[PDB]
Amino acid sequence: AMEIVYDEADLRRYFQTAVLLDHFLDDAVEVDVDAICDGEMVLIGGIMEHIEQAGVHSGDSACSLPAYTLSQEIQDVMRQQVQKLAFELQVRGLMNVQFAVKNNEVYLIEVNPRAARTVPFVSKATGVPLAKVAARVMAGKSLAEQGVTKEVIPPYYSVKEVVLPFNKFPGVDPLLGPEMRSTGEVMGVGRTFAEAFAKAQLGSNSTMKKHGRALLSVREGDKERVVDLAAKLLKQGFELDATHGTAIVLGEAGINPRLVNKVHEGRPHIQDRIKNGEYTYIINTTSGRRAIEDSRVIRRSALQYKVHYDTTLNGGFATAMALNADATEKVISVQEMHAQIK
Amino acid sequence: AMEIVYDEADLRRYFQTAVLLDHFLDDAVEVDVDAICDGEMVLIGGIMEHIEQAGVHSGDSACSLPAYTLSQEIQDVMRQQVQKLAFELQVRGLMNVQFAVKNNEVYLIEVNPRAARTVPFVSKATGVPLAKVAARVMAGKSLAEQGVTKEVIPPYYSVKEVVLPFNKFPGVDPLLGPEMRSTGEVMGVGRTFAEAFAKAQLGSNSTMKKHGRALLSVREGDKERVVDLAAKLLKQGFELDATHGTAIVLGEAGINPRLVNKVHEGRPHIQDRIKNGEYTYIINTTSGRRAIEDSRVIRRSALQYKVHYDTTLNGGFATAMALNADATEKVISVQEMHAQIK
Ligand SMILES: Nc1ncnc2c1ncn2[C@@H]1O[C@H](COP(=O)(O)OP(=O)(O)O)[C@@H](O)[C@H]1O
Ligand SMILES: Nc1ncnc2c1ncn2[C@@H]1O[C@H](COP(=O)(O)OP(=O)(O)O)[C@@H](O)[C@H]1O
Ligand SMILES: NCCC[C@H](N)C(=O)O
Ligand SMILES: NCCC[C@H](N)C(=O)O
Ligand SMILES: [Cl-]
Ligand SMILES: [K+]
Ligand SMILES: [K+]
Ligand SMILES: [K+]
Ligand SMILES: [K+]
Ligand SMILES: [Mn+2]
Ligand SMILES: [Mn+2]
Repeated sequence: AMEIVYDEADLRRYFQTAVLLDHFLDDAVEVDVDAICDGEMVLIGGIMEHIEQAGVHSGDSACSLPAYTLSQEIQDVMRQQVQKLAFELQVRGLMNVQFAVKNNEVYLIEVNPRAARTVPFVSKATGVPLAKVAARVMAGKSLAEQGVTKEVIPPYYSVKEVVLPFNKFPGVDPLLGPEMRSTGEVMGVGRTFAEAFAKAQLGSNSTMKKHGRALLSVREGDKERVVDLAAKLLKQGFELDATHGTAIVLGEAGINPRLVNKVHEGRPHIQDRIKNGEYTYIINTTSGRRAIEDSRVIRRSALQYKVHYDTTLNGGFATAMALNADATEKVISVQEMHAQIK
Repeated sequence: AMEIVYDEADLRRYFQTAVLLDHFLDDAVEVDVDAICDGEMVLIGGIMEHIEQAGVHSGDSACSLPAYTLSQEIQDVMRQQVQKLAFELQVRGLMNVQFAVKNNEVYLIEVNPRAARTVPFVSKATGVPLAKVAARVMAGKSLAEQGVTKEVIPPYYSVKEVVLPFNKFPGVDPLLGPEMRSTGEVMGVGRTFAEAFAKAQLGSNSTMKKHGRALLSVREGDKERVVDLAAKLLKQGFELDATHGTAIVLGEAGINPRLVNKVHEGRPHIQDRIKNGEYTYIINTTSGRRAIEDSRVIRRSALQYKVHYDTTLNGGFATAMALNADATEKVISVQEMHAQIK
């Protein structure tokens, strides 16, 4: 298990239902780092920046190699910490290090001193067979002896997206969190981030469309960045609907979405609107046990009626960017990809 | 003392703070008819169609001479009805009748076998000193004898608007009802109902503007018709704001107003905006002792801030028609007016 308590009252509440305690790094970028240590040196296999923020398990987060928003400066910091950790822990073969970047500061989430699930994706994206290398290291052949001593940074973007099994258990609230529920993943290769993400989104079987009406229903903390996402959808040709508070926020910024009723507010409401095929896209972010349990019907209908939905603002942005790409425009083979690697 | 009750609950509730019970003719057109009978015949002095529906006391209703929406067919029955009354009642001199028109049916409200407060208006509009005629009649000189026998229909529209003393008494909810509160009245003469109403409106000291932002917040029964008014305002160049329910309705119709918060909903709310002179027009309609008490702050606020406001949808429609006209375009003397009559 894993849960995120927001306030004192939430604490006891949880406790009632319910021990390590940890400050939840809100509004942080999650990063994964795969590396090999031979006792002599440390090789960075790959720095992957997650699309979904810290708080959504990495196994359920889409990610990019290379990072699409992290500064080189901060990545360099993560690279140095990985090395510090590698040598100190006595790693010999693979390791994976997870961070959270909040306010230009690097925080450590955890160290997995072994092969991590991102190893295949990184190998594919970079042309380096990490498990083959780390296995030789473990058996006794150094990285220097193998001629694998420099971190590779591909000339293209590699985006990994996941597939979740919620459709198999419709009674479950289809939302992301600190616990992993995904079964698999796909990879998208693009000239740009938008291009890789688009191919990854499509590969994951997304029903995302390039037109239609979008439903925006976000949490307080997102209300501010929503405006921009709303502008983006607008410039794309989407029409918009929104719930009360979200509408309030848009209006104030000059955006007037068409108001939609909350299930308790009356009719018609979102469920009806979703059930009746009015939307081609949904962005609904929530925060707090109670608020979640309450918004459960949005997510559930969206999944039922096959409407593409994002449950993170970060995901919404990414989806928005891909709107600008065409995943069927161009294709590349793995051999070509690896040949482009200088 | 007169009040309107809506349900069982409502009735006792009254009874508490609290006898004739009368069906309430909801969504009906109120009409006033002034006439003279001499036992021999009946002369129709004037048929005035109120702008505010039945439920808004005659003395506080703006009215039109001649009717501005009413059918000839309907007028004729009223006309017939009056007569019948004039005789049965044995009326000799002046009389006034008030009808209500629901679903093309004419209901009888009250008959006043004397001179009504409308007489001077009618007299000025039509050119006939109803007062003297009736006087001559009362003193033995028949309509026939006098040479006044056929109902006069003017060639221009005459609109009567009233003035309320609410500003002298602020603790008062400046809202209309079955009880008269006005002190005086003004007259507007025009080629079109719109032009007459525009003059009457200006004449009544209205602060209505020809631009800015409107605030719409109407009751359920009105929610339907409001769309058309919204559209009209829209055509005139106004920007719109609406409270939730109203914003929904509008949206369902293609109109996305800017969503605003009621007072208990958040900040800023309507009071805040009114207070900041955010609006140039407000349309607020309400049903229920509760909805009314609850909306009180809207009206007091508007009154206090000098924003023109309508408390009836019919009123709003008229305000809107008037936006088409220009009260200062043409001036006409009473002498001239009377000269045009055939
Ligand atoms: N302090 C924290 N702040 C923010 N997010 C965190 C924090 N600790 C854990 N998480 C989130 O929870 C997920 C799982 O935590 P982790 O320690 O890596 O568990 P696991 O062993 O299942 O991999 C992370 O991938 C991350 O999104
Ligand atoms: N049955 C009714 N249905 C709807 N409105 C009514 C009804 N009876 C009266 N009214 C409204 O209340 C007002 C007052 O009624 P009325 O009997 O004419 O009172 P008053 O003696 O003050 O002139 C009317 O001018 C009208 O707007
Ligand atoms: N990478 C996780 C899958 C994203 C899913 N559309 C969601 O936003 O919940
Ligand atoms: N004819 C009565 C005055 C109208 C006022 N604006 C109101 O609608 O309450
Ligand atoms: Cl299930
Ligand atoms: K994450
Ligand atoms: K772990
Ligand atoms: K009336
Ligand atoms: K009376
Ligand atoms: Mn982990
Ligand atoms: Mn009356």
